Amino acid sequence: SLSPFEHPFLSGLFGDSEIIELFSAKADIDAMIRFETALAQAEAEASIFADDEAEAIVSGLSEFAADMSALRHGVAKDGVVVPELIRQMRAAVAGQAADKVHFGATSQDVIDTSLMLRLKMAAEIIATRLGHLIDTLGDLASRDGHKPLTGYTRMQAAIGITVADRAAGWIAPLERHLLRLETFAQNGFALQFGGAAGTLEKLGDNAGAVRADLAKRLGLADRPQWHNQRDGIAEFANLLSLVTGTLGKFGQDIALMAEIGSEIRLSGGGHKQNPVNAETLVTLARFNAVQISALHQSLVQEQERSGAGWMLEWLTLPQMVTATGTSLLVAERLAAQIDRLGA
Amino acid sequence: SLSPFEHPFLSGLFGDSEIIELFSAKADIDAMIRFETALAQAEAEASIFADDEAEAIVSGLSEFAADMSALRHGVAKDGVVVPELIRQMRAAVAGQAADKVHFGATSQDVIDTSLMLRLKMAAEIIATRLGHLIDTLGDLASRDGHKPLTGYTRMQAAIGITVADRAAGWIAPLERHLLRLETFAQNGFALQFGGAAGTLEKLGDNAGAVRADLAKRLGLADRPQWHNQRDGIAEFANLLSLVTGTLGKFGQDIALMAEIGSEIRLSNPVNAETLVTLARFNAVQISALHQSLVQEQERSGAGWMLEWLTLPQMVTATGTSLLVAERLAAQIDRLGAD
Amino acid sequence: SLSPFEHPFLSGLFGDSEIIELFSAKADIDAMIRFETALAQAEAEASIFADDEAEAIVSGLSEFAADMSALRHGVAKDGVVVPELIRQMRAAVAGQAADKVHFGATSQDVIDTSLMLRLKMAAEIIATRLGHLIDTLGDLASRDGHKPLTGYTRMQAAIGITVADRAAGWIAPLERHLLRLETFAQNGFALQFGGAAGTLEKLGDNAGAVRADLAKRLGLADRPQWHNQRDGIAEFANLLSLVTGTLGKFGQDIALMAEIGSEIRLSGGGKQNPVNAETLVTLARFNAVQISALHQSLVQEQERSGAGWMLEWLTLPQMVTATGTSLLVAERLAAQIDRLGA
Amino acid sequence: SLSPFEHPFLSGLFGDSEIIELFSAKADIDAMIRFETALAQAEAEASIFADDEAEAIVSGLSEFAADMSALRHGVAKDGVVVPELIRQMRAAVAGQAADKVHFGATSQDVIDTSLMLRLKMAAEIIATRLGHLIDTLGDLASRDGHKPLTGYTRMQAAIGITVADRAAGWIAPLERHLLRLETFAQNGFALQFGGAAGTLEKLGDNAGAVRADLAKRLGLADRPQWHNQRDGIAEFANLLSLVTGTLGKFGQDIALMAEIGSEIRLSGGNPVNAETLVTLARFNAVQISALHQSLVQEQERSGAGWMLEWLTLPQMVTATGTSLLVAERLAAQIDRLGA
Ligand SMILES: [Cl-]
Ligand SMILES: [Cl-]
Ligand SMILES: [Cl-]
Repeated sequence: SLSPFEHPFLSGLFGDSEIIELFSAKADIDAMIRFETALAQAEAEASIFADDEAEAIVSGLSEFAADMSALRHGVAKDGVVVPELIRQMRAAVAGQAADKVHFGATSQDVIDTSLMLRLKMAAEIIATRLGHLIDTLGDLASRDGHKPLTGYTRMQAAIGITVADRAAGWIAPLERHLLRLETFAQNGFALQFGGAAGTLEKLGDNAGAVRADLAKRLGLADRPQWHNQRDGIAEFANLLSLVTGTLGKFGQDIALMAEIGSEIRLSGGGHKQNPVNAETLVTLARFNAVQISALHQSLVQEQERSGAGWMLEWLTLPQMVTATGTSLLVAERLAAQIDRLGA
Repeated sequence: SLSPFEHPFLSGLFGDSEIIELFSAKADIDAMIRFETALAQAEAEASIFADDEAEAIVSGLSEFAADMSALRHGVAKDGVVVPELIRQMRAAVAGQAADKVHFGATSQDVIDTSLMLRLKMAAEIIATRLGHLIDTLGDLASRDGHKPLTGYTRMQAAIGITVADRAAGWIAPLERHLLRLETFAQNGFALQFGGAAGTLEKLGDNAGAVRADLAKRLGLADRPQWHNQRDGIAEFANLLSLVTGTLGKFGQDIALMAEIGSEIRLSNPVNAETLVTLARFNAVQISALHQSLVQEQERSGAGWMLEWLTLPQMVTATGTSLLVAERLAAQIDRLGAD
Repeated sequence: SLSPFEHPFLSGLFGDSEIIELFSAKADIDAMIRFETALAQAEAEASIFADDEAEAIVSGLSEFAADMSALRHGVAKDGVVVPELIRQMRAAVAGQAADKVHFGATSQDVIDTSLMLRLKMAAEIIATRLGHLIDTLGDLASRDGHKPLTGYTRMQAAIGITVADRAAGWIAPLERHLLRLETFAQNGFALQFGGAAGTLEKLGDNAGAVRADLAKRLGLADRPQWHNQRDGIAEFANLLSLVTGTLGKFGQDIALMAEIGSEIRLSGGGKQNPVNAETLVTLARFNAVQISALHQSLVQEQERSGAGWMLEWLTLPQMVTATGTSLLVAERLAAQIDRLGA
Repeated sequence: SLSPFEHPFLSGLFGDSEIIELFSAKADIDAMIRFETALAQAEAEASIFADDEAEAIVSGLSEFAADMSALRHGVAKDGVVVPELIRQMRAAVAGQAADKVHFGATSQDVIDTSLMLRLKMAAEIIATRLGHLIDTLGDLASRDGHKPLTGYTRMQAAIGITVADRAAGWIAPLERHLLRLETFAQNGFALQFGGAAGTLEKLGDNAGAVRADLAKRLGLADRPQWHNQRDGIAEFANLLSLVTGTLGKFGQDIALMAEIGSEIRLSGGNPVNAETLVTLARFNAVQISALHQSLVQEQERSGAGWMLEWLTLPQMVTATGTSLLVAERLAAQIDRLGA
């Protein structure tokens, strides 16, 4: 496979099944079933059609099963999944409430909302891991903290510090990242619902009521459509890379200390002690410091909708969040190997 | 010169002398003067030395202009300005208070504080012009926004919208970036005060007091030393690219509108293209301040210096873009069909 | 899945199973086996051990089946496939010939050489499609080259041009890229044979002779080891982004021509979105981001750097894949263009 | 100033006045003058107009000085220097021969040609220096390359290698870049001459011959216009970065041998140069992406793509100039390698 993150043997190191299944094709589809189920619900709520009309759709989709073979033909002809998906969803709905699934929505609405739902789940996992790592890193500090360390400034031997002083550089920003993450989790995971041209034209002055209700049913923030406004994505991608950068600084520190060898002991048995995990921390930092540029180039999205900037997001964002989760997984592993800090 | 922002003729497009003066040698020097004046006052307040010793530093460095040749030759000897700067700074203070300048401080303290101080002025200017352009664009939205527009999704003509619909996409994210900038400027501009190896080993228990009071006097946040913690710099740089990126979308919309040419009137759209340019510039440059997150040990020259090479041009590109978008808005005689 | 190239549905636009198969574990292992077979042959040729011992290493590996699950645990602990891979390869060899596999070689030697063998097969596929695309675009440029276009400069109408005039900007850079690819293929796909810390300390004075034999046997180039020297990788990745940039320039032109919609006729019934056209711009921008990672990994410190080296693992296959997809997508695009010009 | 390469104090570390001089406004205006001079001559020679007219243009421009203030104003008005420049250049020329200056040519023709003119001189200084450094690192190696080193693989102590071993990862990639720059310098620096939309439509049938002669006088390659074909720039940008990236590897190693401090010795008055090389390497590795994002230049001219090269490329060549200067300072400090 292309990415080490999913590779049959390289995921020995780079793996993260938990994060990666959020970006599985079944996970994506299931959120698009949840979008189309809630949209009918919200429209019945806001008097666009009746309730036994919405129930007809809701239990049609109940258990819907996608034909992955025809969906792939769907992105062949269309560039996009949703025409084919909707086409099958309608065939899954008895009567002529079938005509009314997807009403008022566009392909970007459902795709980006799906993305948002799963980014939300992904950030929860990341936060929990971040909290747990801060604690792990704190446990090291409370064990070895008063022990002396030789300072190193601009690649030279500096005056003596302590273990807790150097470890303040590992823990303190991770703590700030956890704060940034939880601030973002309030507003950031948003309903995408703009319709064909971003004006919700199939709903008139009922657009507001539908958007609010559909957002509530999906556990997502209500803000008006953001088809070309990719700031939120970019901002998110920045904290994903913020996390990898700090962890990479910690990895580089651990590797350096191992090469000098006098003030760290690593473990594995009860022996080569290659700081592979430490090195992999640097690699993941550098990867995400590259990928963040994709997400920023993708702020320039012309007109009402832009495939060129939107697809660059598809190419790159999932690997950024996976870089972040794997860096958390790898750092937690490196810390378990650190048996002594200090002289 | 290498950069079109500062270039003797290319500045007619890319210039922004107001944001650039903030990165001059003189504005850096003056901010470093404000660091050591105030550091002396903070330590006098703390009771480390006396009080006429601080008063000597404060007024000794009141008329201070530095020999730049020697400064350059000092970074040519050291890699870093401050050991020579401090030498001249010491020669202007009479008596034993000359010994006390820079006490407890390192080079990274004075360099990073100076930067934060000038970045804060930079961010105010930026915040103002951003607030202004929201009003300028909002004006065009209420002047012209009743008018029909051919909508365009994925490079094909779609259903009709109005000017007010498309204007929303330019305005709304800018009001988000004002909000993001105002959130950041509460305490994103920090004092750097760590000492040689980030432990303020010269101050003892008094480290706490001095650091709070030195931050107080400079209008900077009191966050514990962040020599190898550059998370906030990267966050700040992200904001800088957020604005350029939104204005780049706006430049792109105006360029496409000019090319089709039946739903805009402009008084050829050089300004619109430059918005796309500056957007992609900063979108590249954001990478540099993320590769500089990996700052090894207690001080990395490698990571730190990459910030000297990239950060000003991020801020200037945001400044300039804010200037250029305003010139573009003034060019717009009409949005919408006839 | 994570990349759209490999994704269960999105592959229907971003997919390229032919190029991607060259990055699958099965094809990677098969290159590694190939390296280890030829290594054994080359040492016994310079007479480091016996021939029917090397011949035991040949035929032992001929039926070899990897424990995929144990290979995984192998990089979990070691960080690299090879110590375990070699351990499974010794299980595949009967007799004291099993002591002689991977003699003189290091972990990076097998990995980098395995990549080089595979990059060679990708580049021959890329170069093949490139030449055919130039030929297809050349047929667009002959059908409609006489018809006039409105010139556009700096997002404004300029003077009249012809279709041939604007087609030259799609075709001429591709012909130059084809030439760049053929040139690179002569030396650029090297052997990696350095040993534990680059100097082939096991081999002694048989160093150069064995490396030459190993290079000839595997159809790669006889250069000294380049554990910490990644300039050829960077130079190749630049080529990958050069192709995508130009095809991006192509796809953007077609996208505008479709928006204005008077000087083009696109076909099928796929509305009528220029999806393939936009995709071309996307892939161009992708590789244009990625190329910087390959450049960040030029700084590989000391005798071997895990940090620099693993960054290449993360990013490089997606560069070759994007370039390969770009050629497919451009080919599909041009097959939808029925008329350029008024 | 915005960049440390030009900075009143920081250029004590990052300065290259000799590379930076090629990017000055004066040295640019000089190049563009040469373009219009050579254009008029090439047009007289291809019989587009008469000798007497071409000579009036030559002698007008021979004592021509530019109004910088009005040029500044001119790009504020037009987005580009040339219209004002050409307007100023017509005033230098007497008679109706003034109408002929700039004939057939467009703003990008004179701008990109000028870039190409100065980049060729950048690349000659860079090649020369690169050859000289290759020598210094070789003098360094054969002085000390019998002395053993502790090898280091993936940040752990490995077996014994010698000083010459490690130095091959320094010298052998720089020798390949010298060859790459040599190769590029043959037909890599190209005359840009296409006209309003790239079709040289003013020149009719004489286009090839005007262009060939225009290219010959300016010492640049004759090739068809590349107003939207920026792969020559991209390739040159790759070369720049390749150089700084190898020098970055060199610096990183030197700093690690400095930190360990047992298998090196530095005459100092430590490893600032060593870290600077790493800085310039990760800088160029950043910038290379802009030049690659600039490959997408739409239609017959794209201001947005084109002006990204304006922002980034002068600093890439300067970083490559400075990295070379900086490695040469560092190499002059190393008195011993090995135990
Ligand atoms: Cl220091
Ligand atoms: Cl901070
Ligand atoms: Cl190893």
